[PDB]
Amino acid sequence: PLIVPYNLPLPGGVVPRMLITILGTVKPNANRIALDFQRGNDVAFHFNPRFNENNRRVIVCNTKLDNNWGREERQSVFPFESGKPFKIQVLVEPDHFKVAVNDAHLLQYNHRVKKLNEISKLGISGDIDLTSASYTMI
Ligand SMILES: O=S(=O)(c1ccccc1)c1cn([C@H]2[C@@H](O)[C@@H](CO)O[C@@H](S[C@@H]3O[C@H](CO)[C@@H](O)[C@H](O)[C@H]3O)[C@@H]2O)nn1
Ligand SMILES: [Mg+2]
Repeated sequence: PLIVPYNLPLPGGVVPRMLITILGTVKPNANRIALDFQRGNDVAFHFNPRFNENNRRVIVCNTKLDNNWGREERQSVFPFESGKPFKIQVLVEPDHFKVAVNDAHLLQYNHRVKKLNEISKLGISGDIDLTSASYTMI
């Protein structure tokens, strides 16, 4: 078990066919989780499950450039549950990130930040017990 917030180095950034796996358990009374694929201070891909935005559960995705959030993309399919173990897999493809949770496709996020080999850190934060974070080439 790792302490959050956690930084996973991504030296050489990301590349198509790279699969990033995040394993953890949602805390009781969770409010939010965040994955931040970073290029320096910019956030190429922010993946933000919100457990209680107006008594609604929603996943918010966005990009932060020069400290300004862009236009959100939202997903109401919500596979995470307080108290339960999860696996997030982020598959890098040429035109988008493809996200699966617990082996089920969840969403895609088109690349806004185009320099993938400079997205050199993944930050993992929020209301989880983080077991592990790693990647491979499939
Ligand atoms: O790491 S965190 O989870 C996090 C860290 C510490 C405590 C809690 C969470 C975390 C989330 N955030 C951001 C990020 O999620 C961003 C994505 O678009 O959304 C904004 S809220 C956004 O505000 C708009 C007005 O400007 C409003 O128009 C819009 O409707 C509404 O969605 C978030 O504040 N930064 N850090
Ligand atoms: Mg497409």
